[PDB]
Amino acid sequence: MINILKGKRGLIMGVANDHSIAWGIAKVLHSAGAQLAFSYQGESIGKRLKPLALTVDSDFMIPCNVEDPSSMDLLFERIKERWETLDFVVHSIAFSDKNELRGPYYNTSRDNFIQTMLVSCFSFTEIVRRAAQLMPHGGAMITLTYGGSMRVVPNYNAMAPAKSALESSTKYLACDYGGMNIRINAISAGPVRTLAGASISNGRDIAAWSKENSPLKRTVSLEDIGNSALYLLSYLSNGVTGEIHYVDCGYNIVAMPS
Amino acid sequence: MINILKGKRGLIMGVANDHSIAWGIAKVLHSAGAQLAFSYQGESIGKRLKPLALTVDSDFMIPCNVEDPSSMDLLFERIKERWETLDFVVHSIAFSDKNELRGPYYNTSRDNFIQTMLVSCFSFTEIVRRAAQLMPHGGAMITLTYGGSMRVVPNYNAMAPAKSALESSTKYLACDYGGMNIRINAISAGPVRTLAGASISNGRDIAAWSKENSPLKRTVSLEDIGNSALYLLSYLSNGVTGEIHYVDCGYNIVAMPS
Repeated sequence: MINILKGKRGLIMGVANDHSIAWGIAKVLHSAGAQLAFSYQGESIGKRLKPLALTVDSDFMIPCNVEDPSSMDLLFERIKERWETLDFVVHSIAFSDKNELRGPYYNTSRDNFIQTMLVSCFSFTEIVRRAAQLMPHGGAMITLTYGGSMRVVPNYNAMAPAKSALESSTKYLACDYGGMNIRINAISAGPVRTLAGASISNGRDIAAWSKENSPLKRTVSLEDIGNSALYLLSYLSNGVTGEIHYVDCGYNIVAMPS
Repeated sequence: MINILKGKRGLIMGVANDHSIAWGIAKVLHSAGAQLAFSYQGESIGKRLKPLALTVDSDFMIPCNVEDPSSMDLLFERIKERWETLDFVVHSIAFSDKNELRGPYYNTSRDNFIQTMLVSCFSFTEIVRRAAQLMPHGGAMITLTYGGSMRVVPNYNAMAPAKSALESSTKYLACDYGGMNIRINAISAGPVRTLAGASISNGRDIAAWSKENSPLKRTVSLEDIGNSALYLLSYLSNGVTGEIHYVDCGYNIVAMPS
């Protein structure tokens, strides 16, 4: 039905388990023809990733700590052992100390702010600038964000400035690389049920509120995000760059409950 | 004649010389009645600040390194020596490596990204959470930003995500402290003639373009910014918090030149 990534290959970052946004995206991209490589943040994740990657015809899995520039250098050296070029990158990496994603934003620690900034924001710049070197004929990349970046979500705390910075960087990178025909966009996802509850202390409440008050009366699925990614990483979105694209079932447009 | 800050006391951060945004602000707030305390970064700045502060009837000058939490604690102990409470805080503190405010954003270094984030963004959180302890009956604070945070200005580079993160944190802090009747807002200033060229490589060109293409055909003055600060820090803006307020002579509204 759709094979618009036939012959294409790319890197998926951020798979932790079968409920990860990065995994939902990977399944859709592979279904459209893409060959996939995966980073993984640790062995316990790597163990879950192996059987998943096999279901998308991949055994290309590379350990990487995105807080460490040398680790990211090594990631791309490993990619190049097999692939001279890349067509796309998916960056779906959200991290902060979850114990600080509770209570007022002002209690955010300097150390958590720095680490959250490096992992949730700057790692996209690090990854993009390495990957662009493998795109001599252009390509496309996405990162993931959330509307809590510039409207206030309780407990989201350190993740908010991080995601706002990430959105800003997405636009600057789109401008840096547009002349090379590399497009750079972000998906601003809504909360995904089950994932949300695991990701932050009030996640279940955030997802429930979002479902009850979105125009479509449902939360976004992993498959919806994957399909939006397929759009943003394929020729279908040839006219689109630097876009913060809401895939949140319309939640963002609602001013107050009906 | 204006005297709406009669009897009020406030902290001014970011005076480096008599062309600093923080200084234009200080002059306006003092003219409206405010008593001022000033932070200063380093001894040469201190020597410049002494005669300036005297012209606004202040000798209340306190050293502070906004990268050093211990130093910020000491700043507030020194304030508490004279003043049980504060009515307002002006945060006009921005820094990035000038060598990296040119060329593509993607060449931003990790260390510069981190330092720019800590100085230009997180220091506002550090300062606000200390200052709120001096505002038992409420008060008002502002920070300074620029529209390059979410629309791409050439060479603005690392400052862009930092300002975007700052704008995000402004809104989160406004929610944290609103229950205490502390209002927190940002002025998104346009470029100021002469300060602009001193601040960034192509600053003169940014200022000239903004002047030629703004609806008002002029650049914002230090006094304009100070008057807007006076609004945002006095009773006049009692209905305003979490606002990113553009004081850029309307430049932001223009889609393309006439």
